[PDB]
Amino acid sequence: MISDTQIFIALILALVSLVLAIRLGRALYQ
Amino acid sequence: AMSDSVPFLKQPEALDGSMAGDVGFDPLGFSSIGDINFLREAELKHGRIAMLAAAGSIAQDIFTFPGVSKVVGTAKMTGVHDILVKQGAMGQLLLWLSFLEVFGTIALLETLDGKRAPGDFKFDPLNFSKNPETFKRYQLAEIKNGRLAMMGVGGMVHGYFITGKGPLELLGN
Amino acid sequence: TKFPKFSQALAQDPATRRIWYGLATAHDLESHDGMTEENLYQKIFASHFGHLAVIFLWTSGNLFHLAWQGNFEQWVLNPLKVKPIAHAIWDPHFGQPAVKAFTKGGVSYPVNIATSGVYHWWYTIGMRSNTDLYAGSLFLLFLAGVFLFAGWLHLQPKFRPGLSWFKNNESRLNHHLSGLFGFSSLAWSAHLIHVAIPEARGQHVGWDNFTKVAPHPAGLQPFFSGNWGVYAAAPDTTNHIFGTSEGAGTAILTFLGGFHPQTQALWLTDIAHHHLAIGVVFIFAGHMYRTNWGIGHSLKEILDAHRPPGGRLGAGHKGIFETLTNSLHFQLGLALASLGVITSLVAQHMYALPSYAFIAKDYVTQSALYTHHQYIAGFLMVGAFAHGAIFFVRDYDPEQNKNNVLARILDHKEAIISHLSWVSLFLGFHTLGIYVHNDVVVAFGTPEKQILVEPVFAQWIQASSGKALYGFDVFLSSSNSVATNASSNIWLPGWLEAINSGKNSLFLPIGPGDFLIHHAIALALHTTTLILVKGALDARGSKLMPDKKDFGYSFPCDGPGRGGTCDISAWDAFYLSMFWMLNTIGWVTFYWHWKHVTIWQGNAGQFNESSTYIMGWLRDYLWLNSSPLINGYNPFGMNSLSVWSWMFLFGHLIWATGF
Amino acid sequence: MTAAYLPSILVPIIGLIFPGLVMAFAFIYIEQD
Amino acid sequence: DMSASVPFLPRPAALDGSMVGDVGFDPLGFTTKYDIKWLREAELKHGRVCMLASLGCIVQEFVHLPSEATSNPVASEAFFQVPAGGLWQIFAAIGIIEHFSNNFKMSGSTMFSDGRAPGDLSFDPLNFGKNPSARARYELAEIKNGRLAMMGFSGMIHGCFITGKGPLGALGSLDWHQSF
Amino acid sequence: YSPVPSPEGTKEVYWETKAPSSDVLGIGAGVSSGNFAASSVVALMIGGFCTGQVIPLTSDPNPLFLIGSFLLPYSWALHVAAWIQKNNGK
Amino acid sequence: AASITDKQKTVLAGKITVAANKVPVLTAAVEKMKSGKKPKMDRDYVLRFSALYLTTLVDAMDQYCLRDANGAKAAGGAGIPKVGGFKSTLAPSSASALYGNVDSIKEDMQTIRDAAFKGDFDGVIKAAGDIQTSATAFLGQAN
Amino acid sequence: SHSVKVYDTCIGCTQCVRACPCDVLEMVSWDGCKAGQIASAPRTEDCIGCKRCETACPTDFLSVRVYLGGETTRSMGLAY
Ligand code: CLA
Ligand code: CLA
Ligand code: CLA
Ligand code: CLA
Ligand code: CLA
Ligand SMILES: CC1=C(C#C/C(C)=C/C=C/C(C)=C/C=C/C=C(C)/C=C/C=C(\C)C#CC2=C(C)C[C@@H](O)CC2(C)C)C(C)(C)C[C@H](O)C1
Ligand SMILES: CC1=CCCC(C)(C)[C@H]1/C=C/C(C)=C/C=C/C(C)=C/C=C/C=C(C)/C=C/C=C(C)/C=C/C1=C(C)CCCC1(C)C
Ligand SMILES: CCCCCCCCCCCCO[C@H]1O[C@H](CO)[C@@H](O[C@H]2O[C@H](CO)[C@@H](O)[C@H](O)[C@H]2O)[C@H](O)[C@H]1O
Repeated sequence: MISDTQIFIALILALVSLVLAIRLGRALYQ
Repeated sequence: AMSDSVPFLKQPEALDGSMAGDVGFDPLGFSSIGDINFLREAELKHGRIAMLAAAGSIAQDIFTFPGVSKVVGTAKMTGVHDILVKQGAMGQLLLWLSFLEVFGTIALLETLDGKRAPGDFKFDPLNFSKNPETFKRYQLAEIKNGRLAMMGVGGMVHGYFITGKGPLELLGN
Repeated sequence: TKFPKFSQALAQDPATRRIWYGLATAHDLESHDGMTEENLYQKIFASHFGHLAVIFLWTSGNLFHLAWQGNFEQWVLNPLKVKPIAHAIWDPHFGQPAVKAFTKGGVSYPVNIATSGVYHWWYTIGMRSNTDLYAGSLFLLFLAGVFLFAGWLHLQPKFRPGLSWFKNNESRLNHHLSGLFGFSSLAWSAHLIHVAIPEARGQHVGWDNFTKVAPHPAGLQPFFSGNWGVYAAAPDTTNHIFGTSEGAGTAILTFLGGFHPQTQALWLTDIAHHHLAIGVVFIFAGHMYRTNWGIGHSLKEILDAHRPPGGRLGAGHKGIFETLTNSLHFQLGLALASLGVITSLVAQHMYALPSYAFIAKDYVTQSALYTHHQYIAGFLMVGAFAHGAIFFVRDYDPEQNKNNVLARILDHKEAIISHLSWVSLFLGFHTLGIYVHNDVVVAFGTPEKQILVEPVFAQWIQASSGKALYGFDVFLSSSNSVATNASSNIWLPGWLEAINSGKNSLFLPIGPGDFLIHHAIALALHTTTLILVKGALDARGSKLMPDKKDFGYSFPCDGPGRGGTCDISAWDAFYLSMFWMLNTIGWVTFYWHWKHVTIWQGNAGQFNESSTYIMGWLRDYLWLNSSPLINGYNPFGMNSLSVWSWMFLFGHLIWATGF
Repeated sequence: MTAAYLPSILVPIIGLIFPGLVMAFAFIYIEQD
Repeated sequence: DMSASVPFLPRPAALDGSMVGDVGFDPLGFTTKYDIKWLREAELKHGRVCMLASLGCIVQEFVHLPSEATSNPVASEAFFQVPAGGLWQIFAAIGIIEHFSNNFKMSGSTMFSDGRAPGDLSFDPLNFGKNPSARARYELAEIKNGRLAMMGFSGMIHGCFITGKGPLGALGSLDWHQSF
Repeated sequence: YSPVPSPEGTKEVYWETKAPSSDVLGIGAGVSSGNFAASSVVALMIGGFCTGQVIPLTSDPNPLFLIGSFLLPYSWALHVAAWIQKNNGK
Repeated sequence: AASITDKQKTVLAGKITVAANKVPVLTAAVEKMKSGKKPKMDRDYVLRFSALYLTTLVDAMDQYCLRDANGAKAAGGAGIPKVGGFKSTLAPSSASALYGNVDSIKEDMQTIRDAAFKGDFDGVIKAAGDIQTSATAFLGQAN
Repeated sequence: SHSVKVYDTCIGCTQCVRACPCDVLEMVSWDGCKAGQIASAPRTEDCIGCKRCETACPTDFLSVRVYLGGETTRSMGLAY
């Protein structure tokens, strides 16, 4: 099954996607 | 203005006579469809590949390279192709000719813009086009031998299909 | 107040209307203050990147929540007995009996049982463990991040594309047809041949071994040899147990037709050859337009040249090229219409010809999938007509469209709307009359006097596909037909076995109730089309308001003068057609669910006898099947249906609040 | 469930702290001049 | 007019002969799409890494540091035999060298503002470069040896994959007699 | 609004006469109507023959007849081009 | 200080351990099938359990034996995994001494398959226990 | 504010000015109609948008036209 470390890795990837989404939202907002 | 080769037919509009071997032979009107430079580049490529193929069929009847006789046995002409597809000769040659034909694709793209003569790769290492009349004579000879080799390769391979012998094995009996 | 920074008029509003209208016009970029065409297209490009990232994140979330809290590894072993888990429940408002009643699926915590069918799809395409599910979720997170970065990058200076790039029709058509449609389908065929079919045959193929595990024992030698039919030899036996090597074949590309006898789904080799053929056809389609090398077609020349010389279409399609390229609303209407047609097609063809193993036995999943994609279809079609109306208001230039097909639509709009009105009244008068006639005559104890029309046209179509039920003996149901002899060596045995076995939803038997409900569906489609077409064609003006285009696509009214002008805008026609769209998808899904529920119960005669009058629908479908739903919680206890029992009432509440 | 603490940690945060901070900051943003 | 390396193709317009190693060989036209300075910096970095790599494969086939982890003559198997921590230290040292020698400008547009000549990292501790006539010949020899070592390392690593014998071992074990 | 781009060489082919101009035939703009009509007849015959050879389709169809079957829908466009060239004075 | 080959060995050992711990689920399932009011063998359940878990166990053991015999050329020193072309420069995976349990478990899988077609519950139970013992022997021998 | 336009089809009947509850319209001198007067809207900042003027207009399709625009305290009719 899935371990704690794998969930943490997925959370880190989601945080990277959050930062990129914030940057795209700021760029679209001019 | 009637065509010289076919006298009862009108001269083709896209054939000027400026090209080597132009006798005005186009009854079906193919030069009206394609660019004439593209058609001449295709004709030269088919003819040169057929010249090499005819010379190769004759030479592979004459002699074989060291070790080829165990790989291919007694399976001359097109019969070796499949065998050497199982071996690595055909793939290697296909790769290197594909490289050369990528650069030939760039050359054809430059031909289609009017900035390259058809079949002109400027490959004359041993200078033979030293005079503009020898150039025309060699152009006519190249196109004539290319057409002759096209039909000769057709004859050699289809006679091999019927007999299984080869171009010079057939003449041996 | 500077919340609606895109609208100075909204930002100076002193009331609570400012917040609402700033929320409601935020993505209407064409109406914003100082909007140029180039900035509009660049913002749309980045927004499309963001929506793509949202889709990838949602799919990664489904995969992750399944790999973490699901029972996929248990469900793979016993697919017809184990209930698939969507996600875990952690709700602190639960009491203990609700914790007990939601503890299902063989796990020790409260869960929701998945109805989306992602288990069957992921199992069919070769996923077996939770590890590859988690790896797919990580890959989709990375892909979403990549598309977010691309949306940011393609807004940065020296990367913002010009309007000439955005309006390059030929290059985008060639690349999206050959690569986005064709090569994607070819790559999916590659995934099915290389991964999905071996995992269906009990052989693990992953990234660690896919370069050394050949999809076929002969390798790519039959493909390079031209002996392609070797890939069709030795297909899966009818004794094949899915996911194991027992009874497995070696073929990778077949045209067997019909269903796998155990999974009750289409053969995976048939799906692989299908997606391979679709890829080849689409790559051939994607070399059609001229981009940089002289060969290829010009879209403007094709449009301008196709004017029929009899002059019945006027100037033909002249000016349609610029009108379509310059209008994003024309493009959006075409895209939404085509998407709505194809998601309706998805809904019909996926219940009729399921492709996922064991999903035809998951009745809840089939019902949810059909209902979901049909409601999506109704929404998409309403949107297509709405954005077409917006095109007529905002982007239609009459002087650029002289005697065009669009201009001639506008010139015989009265005939179009009047004939739609006639066909709607025709269908409604006589369909409702037959239903009420049947209701009255059954209520008076004489059901033999009912008007029951046999749907012989569609039954004839079923017989043409090979259904021997009706005895029509034509085309594939005739053993001597040229159509029968033509396909007899390729797909006719499997297709005939699948169509003539009453164990699936392949061309289900139909009677007078089916006749009546399709003519009711025809009524509802024609009436929704009437509202939407009348809204689009009167969007620029009517006799009551000849200057409507000066007022935009959406405005409240033109006041009580001239008799009163309530709901006169084209937006109001969208608003009226939304109710009719809800009504038609309601009728369609009611028909699908009642027919399938009576068939699955082994009681199809209940549908055959009760669907011919409305009281049968009210009593034997709505009232009869409401009993476990309304008993999800009661004064004696509760069970796992209670949430739906809540949501049901929830729906009945908020609908009424809309009133 | 592996990492069973994560629902009890994240569900109250996502359902009460995230909407409260979003509503507060959105209120400040839409009401400021 | 026409490129020197390929006579039948026109000379690329960006390659005017100011850059060393120029025989006008850009048949695919990458200079039209990408900046020439970035391409020359990439060419020199690929060539220098391959020069070190070719020298590395030749010397690691014959002589190694004494341990059983370092003892494999084949370079490809050596990458898997050695401890991974030292490989990570190699990666980190390469990263700090990349960040420092580029002066923390690593983007394509950002490297060439406050611009240094392509391939010049201001590294010349022995200072052979100071004479210009030697400098130009050194430039041409470095570009040609980098290209030749790119070809040589490609052949060496793919031959290590085929044979598993190492470069000189593969050259000595070329078989006149093969069956196919 | 902004100029709508077209591929290079795009001309105006809108027609209201009896037949379109020959430019709508693209690369076949210089082919006479007799050649088009003869090729249409030959394409119909070859396509029908090849199709009739492959109508009882098997799992090993002949590739040559499969290729030749595509000349039957080609012949329709050929006779349309024949009519166009015949009514264009060619 | 561990190489990439040692890391791949530990990953394979973890996979083998996970599948070996998965096997008693099948044991309990077959004991529940036997201890029923109408005892019938779910042949499909046993076949799918085998095709997932015993197959990944055998594959991971085979890869461990390949890394054991060859060493760094089996961890990637010979390049990507290949079928056909060139010549395999690798020793066969049978050359590892640890392959005997790999030979045992496989035949037991066939036993399980036969028992799944025969309805013999105790054959499945005994072969699953033998698979567990051979997995324990492999894991305690490989270290 | 709302925008009020008067088109040259106006016949100068003064009905729209008499119908206006907010004193937005007024009659000015003109030569285009027999009455010698045309409506005008100098005070559209007081326009609530009620369209009583359009209801009063007798010309086939209206000479006075109200286009609802940006809402203010006056145009929303807010006594607060
Ligand atoms: C067929 C026409 C043709 C001709 C006449 C030449 C001629 C030449 N090439 Mg060239 N080349 C060609 C095609 C051709 N090339 C093609 C198709 C490619 C691939 C795109 C290249 C790639 C290439 C590179 C990368 C280089 C040359 C170089 C050279 C020059 C060195 C001489 C030599 O033997 O090197 C030829 C070497 C090759 C690898 C090309 C082999 C291809 C065929 C066999 C051409 C044979 C050339 C011929 C023997 C030389 C004739 C000399 C002539 C002036 C008398 C010479 C001017 C070199 C040079 O001096 O440039 C600064 C160099 O660095 N060429
Ligand atoms: C375009 C450049 C190129 C070319 C022509 C080759 C050619 C070859 N490589 Mg190689 N390789 C390259 C780049 C290239 N490589 C790069 C950039 C890397 C990674 C840094 C590798 C890593 C690599 C490994 C690890 C192995 C090969 C192997 C091989 C041989 C068999 C093909 C194979 O297994 O797929 C190549 C496998 C890859 C992972 C490379 C994919 C990435 C490149 C960019 C694609 C190149 C595909 C190329 C067109 C295939 C040509 C062969 C084809 C005719 C069958 C063949 C001689 C195998 C070999 O020698 O067998 C004994 C082998 O085990 N290569
Ligand atoms: C509805 C479908 C449709 C239609 C009508 C067309 C129509 C056309 N396309 Mg198009 N195309 C399509 C779909 C379609 N295409 C699709 C789906 C794709 C891509 C997957 C393409 C890709 C495509 C490209 C890339 C190109 C075209 C081109 C053309 C034009 C060339 C006309 C031609 O072939 O004359 C040729 C004339 C003849 C074949 C006449 C025959 C000549 C003689 C008479 C032969 C017969 C001799 C004798 C009787 C037979 C015996 C011979 C024997 C002795 C050997 C034509 C307008 C070309 C063009 O001009 O672009 C505008 C072009 O470059 N198309
Ligand atoms: C059950 C509810 C219901 C019914 C029967 C109708 C019926 C109708 N709507 Mg409708 N509509 C409804 C709900 C309903 N709507 C709702 C909720 C909305 C959302 C606001 C709409 C929105 C809507 C729009 C936007 C449009 C319609 C249209 C239509 C008409 C064409 C469709 C049709 O079947 O024609 C057949 C007609 C009928 C079935 C009506 C019943 C006729 C009766 C049975 C005849 C008998 C009369 C009886 C003898 C009188 C005796 C009374 C006396 C004793 C006192 C029709 C009059 C369209 C239209 O006008 O098309 C021309 C149109 O444009 N409707
Ligand atoms: C997803 C969002 C969410 C979550 C996580 C909860 C969680 C909870 N709700 Mg619920 N609730 C929600 C949405 C949510 N609710 C909504 C939308 C409604 C409206 C229908 C309600 C209405 C509701 C009622 C009416 C009641 C609950 C109660 C409860 C508590 C369960 C009983 C218990 O053991 O409390 C034990 C409680 C405690 C030990 C006290 C906890 C105090 C917290 C930790 C202080 C947090 C302060 C604040 C959030 C700081 C941030 C401010 C910032 C956002 C500005 C639990 C804390 C019950 C309760 O006990 O309320 C306290 C209760 O009476 N809820
Ligand atoms: C340009 C380039 C040069 C290069 C060059 C190249 C190498 C030049 C060589 C071109 C060679 C390959 C010419 C080949 C011609 C083939 C002839 C036409 C055909 C015979 C076929 C017919 C008669 C027949 C057949 C027949 C039937 C069918 C079947 C058989 O039973 C009998 C038979 C065989 C009689 C060089 C390097 C020198 C230098 C220069 O600076 C640049
Ligand atoms: C209003 C608005 C203003 C302007 C913009 C706008 C968006 C353009 C417009 C809206 C337009 C609106 C949105 C239009 C929306 C339109 C509808 C949804 C288009 C549906 C078309 C069905 C086609 C013809 C396929 C038919 C199947 C036939 C060919 C099959 C036959 C056969 C097949 C081959 C196979 C076997 C079966 C048989 C039957 C034998
Ligand atoms: C020049 C005019 C004719 C040109 C015809 C070209 C045909 C297409 C060429 C196919 C690509 C090259 O093919 C060449 O390399 C392939 C590399 O995988 C070989 O393929 C071989 O290896 C594959 C990968 O392990 C196996 O799946 C194949 O069974 C095996 O045959 C082909 O046997 C060889 O012929």
